[PDB]
Amino acid sequence: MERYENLFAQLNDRREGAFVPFVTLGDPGIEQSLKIIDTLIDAGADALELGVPFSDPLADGPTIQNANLRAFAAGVTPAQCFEMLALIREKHPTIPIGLLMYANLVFNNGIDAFYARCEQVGVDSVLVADVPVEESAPFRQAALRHNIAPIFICPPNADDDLLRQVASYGRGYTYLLSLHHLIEKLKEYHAAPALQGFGISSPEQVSAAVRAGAAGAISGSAIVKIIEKNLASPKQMLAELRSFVSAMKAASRA
Amino acid sequence: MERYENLFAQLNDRREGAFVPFVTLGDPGIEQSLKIIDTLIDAGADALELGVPFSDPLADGPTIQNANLRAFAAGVTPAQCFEMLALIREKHPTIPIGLLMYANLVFNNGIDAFYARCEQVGVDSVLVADVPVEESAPFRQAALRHNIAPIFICPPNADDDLLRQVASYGRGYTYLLSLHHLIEKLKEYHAAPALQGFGISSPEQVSAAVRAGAAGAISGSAIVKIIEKNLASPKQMLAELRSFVSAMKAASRA
Amino acid sequence: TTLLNPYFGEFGGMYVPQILMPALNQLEEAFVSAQKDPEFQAQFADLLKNYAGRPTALTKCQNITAGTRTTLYLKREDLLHGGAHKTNQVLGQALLAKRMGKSEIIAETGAGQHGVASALASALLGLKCRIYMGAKDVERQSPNVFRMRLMGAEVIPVHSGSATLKDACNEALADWSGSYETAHYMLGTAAGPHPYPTIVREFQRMIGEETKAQILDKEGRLPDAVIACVGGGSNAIGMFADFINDTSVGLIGVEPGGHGIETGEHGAPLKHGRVGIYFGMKAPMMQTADGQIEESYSISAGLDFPSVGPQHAYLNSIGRADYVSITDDEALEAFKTLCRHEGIIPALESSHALAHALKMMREQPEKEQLLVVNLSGRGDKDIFTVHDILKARG
Amino acid sequence: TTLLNPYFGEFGGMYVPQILMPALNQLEEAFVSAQKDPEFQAQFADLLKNYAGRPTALTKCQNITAGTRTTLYLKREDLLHGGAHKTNQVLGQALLAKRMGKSEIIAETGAGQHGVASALASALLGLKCRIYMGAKDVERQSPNVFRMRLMGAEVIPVHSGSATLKDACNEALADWSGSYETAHYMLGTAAGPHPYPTIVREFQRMIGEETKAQILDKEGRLPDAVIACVGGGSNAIGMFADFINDTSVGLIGVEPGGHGIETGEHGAPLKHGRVGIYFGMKAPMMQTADGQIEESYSISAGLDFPSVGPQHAYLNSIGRADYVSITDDEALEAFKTLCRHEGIIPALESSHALAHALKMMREQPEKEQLLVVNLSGRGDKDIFTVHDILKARG
Ligand SMILES: O=P(O)(O)OC[C@@H](O)[C@@H](O)c1c[nH]c2ccccc12
Ligand SMILES: O=P(O)(O)OC[C@@H](O)[C@@H](O)c1c[nH]c2ccccc12
Ligand SMILES: *Cc1c(COP(=O)(O)O)cnc(C)c1O
Ligand SMILES: *Cc1c(COP(=O)(O)O)cnc(C)c1O
Repeated sequence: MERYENLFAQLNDRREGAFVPFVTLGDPGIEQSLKIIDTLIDAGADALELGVPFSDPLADGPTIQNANLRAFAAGVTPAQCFEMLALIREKHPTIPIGLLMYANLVFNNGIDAFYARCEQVGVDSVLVADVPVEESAPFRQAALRHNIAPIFICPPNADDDLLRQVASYGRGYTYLLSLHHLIEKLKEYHAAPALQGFGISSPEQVSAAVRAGAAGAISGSAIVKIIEKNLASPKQMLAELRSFVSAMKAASRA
Repeated sequence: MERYENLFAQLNDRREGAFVPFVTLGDPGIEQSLKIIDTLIDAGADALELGVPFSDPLADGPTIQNANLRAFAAGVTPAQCFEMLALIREKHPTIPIGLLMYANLVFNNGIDAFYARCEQVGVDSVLVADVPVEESAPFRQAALRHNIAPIFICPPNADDDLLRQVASYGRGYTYLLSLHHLIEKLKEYHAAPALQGFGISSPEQVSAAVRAGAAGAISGSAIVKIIEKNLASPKQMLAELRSFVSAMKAASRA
Repeated sequence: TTLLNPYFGEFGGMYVPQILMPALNQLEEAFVSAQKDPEFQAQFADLLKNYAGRPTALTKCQNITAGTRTTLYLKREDLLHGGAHKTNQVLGQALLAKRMGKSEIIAETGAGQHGVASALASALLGLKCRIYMGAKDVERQSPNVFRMRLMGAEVIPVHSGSATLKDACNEALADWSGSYETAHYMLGTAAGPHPYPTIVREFQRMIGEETKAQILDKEGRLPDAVIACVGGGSNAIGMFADFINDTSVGLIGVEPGGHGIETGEHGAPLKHGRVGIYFGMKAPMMQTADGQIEESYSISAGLDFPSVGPQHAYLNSIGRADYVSITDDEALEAFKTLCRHEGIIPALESSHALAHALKMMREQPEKEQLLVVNLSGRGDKDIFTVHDILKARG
Repeated sequence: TTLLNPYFGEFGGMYVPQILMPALNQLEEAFVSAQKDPEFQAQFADLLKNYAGRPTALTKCQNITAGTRTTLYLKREDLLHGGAHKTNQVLGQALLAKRMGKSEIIAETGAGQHGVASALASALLGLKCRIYMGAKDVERQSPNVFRMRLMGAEVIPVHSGSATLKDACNEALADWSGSYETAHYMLGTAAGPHPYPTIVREFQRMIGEETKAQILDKEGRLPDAVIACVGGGSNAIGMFADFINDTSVGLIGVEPGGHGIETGEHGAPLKHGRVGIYFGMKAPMMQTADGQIEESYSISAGLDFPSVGPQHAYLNSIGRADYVSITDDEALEAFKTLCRHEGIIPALESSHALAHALKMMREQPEKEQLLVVNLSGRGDKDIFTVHDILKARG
């Protein structure tokens, strides 16, 4: 939680929004995924959102579904992902790292033990994609015991009760699914800072999100497509990723 | 009817039984069927039993079923059969000729007109295989109007009422399906002379039939097998038929 | 001498070789005895209800008649065990075989549907069933051959003659002529020699009896017409029998018109053939000019038969029932229509009956009429046939 | 907040992304409203009876139990329209969709059986049905694909991800997350997130209600045990529900043991898997040691599912129901046994339930016991599968 508080305080001192890419750990192989992640950071990512490949990821869109399949073809497992996460934190001490998880990989060997391993490797937040606020009690409790922010999605079909729960229970950032009314109510309820996500693939959508009052934006399919289109030229993949991330990040600056 | 009365009177003066082969008209072609028939007669047939190929001959055994199929492959029709029958009668004035028919070929253009055509070509009797005595009224009436003997089958499951009807209605000969009790009752009821048929394929069965009190025996599958086995050597077919018919006929003599 | 009249007007009779007359008389006497036996009646009712699933529904199809003044119900024989009406009468005939002290059933089948029906009743009632089948039909009806053998029947491939259905029949009757003391010949339609047309009607007449009670319950009156497909005539006589004396109720029988009556490639002897004698009966049949039985044709194998039961020929002659024909393409359209609008996949045989009700409705959409179609069977068995035709036309 | 409890003990819940919660709550409220509405109840009863053919028979099978003290009845869901119990609840869910003002149905299918069920109900009730199907399943289930399209459903081949069932599901739920105002997601078993396990049970519970009335009529007492196969759990919960409070009645659920539990190639998570969270629910599932969902296996595609409904897991936990497994070869033997001795061709899914009743009888042939097996479907669809296995073994 501390890393997100530190980053949003610093960005607000600079009147800047955050730019947060999403990638699947291990896509398209462990080594290339570590180089992709260091490029995203070197190009200006403020924080990272990282998926652990799961066999039945019913909320992933097709671009992401194909990222999971490449990672599984390279033999990536959750254990390997945690090893990658430890090395990423060992290289970058302050960037907030959040995971995007499916409930079975968290529940599998004990919900408390999953959040203990996240704390041990240096993860700062976890979003469990198939746990709604109604079922989140054991996940959010374990997260807070291990100083991990529990992230909640605030959908476009949210009602007032949902807004209040998301404000009260979430920490780190509020995942705002692509918004002025939702944004204003979240701030009224003192929710964690909002990051707009879904469909963010150009500079003008980053600036629009910050102008709407969000603290930043998340982009995943646009980033994953660059991987998918350059599998045969890893050098070109990294150069294209650097170009895309520095343009998106420049859109967030005052 | 006259030809059968004349033949059974003559055979009884000689204390002889009749030997009657069956063949399908047109098997295996018209010309070869005419030569087969003249060989059967030259070898000692007393009378003939001749089938007209029909498409659905539900009482024919497999040997006969295959004789129909050869005749149909040679394009034989009922009209062609009647042409053959006229020429057979034109060559042999006294031998009794009986047909073995299925009811549709008799009913087809008028039951009376069928028995008129039989009379015109010189046929002496007709056995309609799928007409039991219970349905025979129109067939037997038309037959008697055209001086044709109506032939009835006396089966092994006959009862006393059946015997009396067969005795009363039949003329020419009684077809006895392979028998002392049936034979004695038929004579008691003044039935037409009995010819045993079904399975007769050797000399000793001809003599046994005559010893049992029958006036003779009919043989069809044994004759038709000789045709079927010699299709590729028509000369040999006729020589084998002559040998078989003269042995069967010799068994009937006193 | 018989107990019952073997003829319907000019049609019917017992045109078999003399050696089969005792088997027919034995059967007729067993049937007349059974029909007066409350226990036989209770046993048959029990199997019909608790084994085969009677009564069958009577389904109103509102989607298909929308925008017209036709109300259409379908008698659901497609929901009977085995998927067709054939099951009703093979249970009845199996019980008659047992009443005569017989433990064996003889049957012949071309398409394989009557074979399956005979094998399932024989499995249920402890009867040894042997089913004669032309080697050519064996080759082409693998699925049905396998169902029969799964149910314990002996499927005997016939190679004699032309190795087709008429040859399976000859062999089946030859066997029956030697074994009728211990074996019963289970004929699969309302045709052949007496007493079969009568027995098959009486053991299918619950289709029309139920339909009468069900339509009176739901509409408070009888149908303007009841409509059924006609191969040999068993499902149609089953639907019509109980309405014969209700003179306001039309009785419409539908024969297959195949590629079109004018082509000669059809199965419609009642209206387009000529009386003849074959298969033990005097009836309309498809024949050559010199009396040979012609080959029939229909897209539906179950209706591909060159003759018709004698009671149908009689009812037509006197004007009590009317007979029409439906072509392959009209049957295929009715099949698609029912699948799309009611979620019911009908047998292609039954689709001929449905096609004629659809024509009655569409030709005169403002005539008020209450029609019942006998949906004689389900059409899962016809999906490849339909699929390959439609694929071929693109 | 829900109206009904979403859990059965520890099992069940609503483990979906937040954006699908309003659709689930809407559905639950519609269902609770419907269950108190006499008109909804009358409409559902009407379709069940006059369209689908309920009640189904309860058939005593004396031939199969001869020489033993077991009396065995089969609940005949194989005679329901479509040939399986699946029809009952898809009619109920189609009516719920219409009550919510929806004119579209969304479904996903692997084997194609739930797809056909959803397409037939949608055809009958005027609903536009789109069925997502992994391109690999499309390729292998041609017959079922063709039935669905004949009935007007749009079959959408899914190539994304691995082009299998889990990918059809993801796409189906993604669609549903955007279109739930006008479309209803028709789940095909008693699993997934609340309120589906509850709704599917209540819309299949006429199987056990009828069975109770029918067995009391015929034997004057309740069964010693009712036995049913268990894929996701809808036909078994349908049979068991009405007997839950009759504590003398055993409830036996049969999962597929495939090539043998010890091989790992089976579909028996309730007894041999481990609790996890997937498909919107907390339930027993087949998983790797690091939590990936494992692949299931059964000779029967309908039972090839790696999890089980939460009410089953609950009933097992408390000891009210008992769960066993039956291998491919035991299911194949029960399939052959029923065909030969009763003339009924059972679905291979249902053959697992029958195989376990046959083992209860044969292991202890002098124990007096009254057993009911739910014959969930007919097996005409399985004849090629059975044929090619047996041909392969010679
Ligand atoms: O790909 P997009 O449209 O840029 O949105 C990011 C989204 O994919 C990433 O945040 C994500 C991956 N899987 C998820 C599951 C649920 C919610 C969000 C996600
Ligand atoms: O062939 P066999 O067993 O020798 O019996 C003569 C019989 O075939 C011939 O008389 C016949 C041919 N077709 C028939 C039909 C019915 C009665 C008799 C027949
Ligand atoms: C066999 C069959 C028929 C044809 O026979 P009928 O004796 O004329 O009824 C019709 N419909 C179905 C579904 C059949 O199986
Ligand atoms: C689909 C099916 C099943 C399995 O599903 P449940 O939800 O467990 O009932 C079982 N039997 C038949 C015949 C089926 O079609």
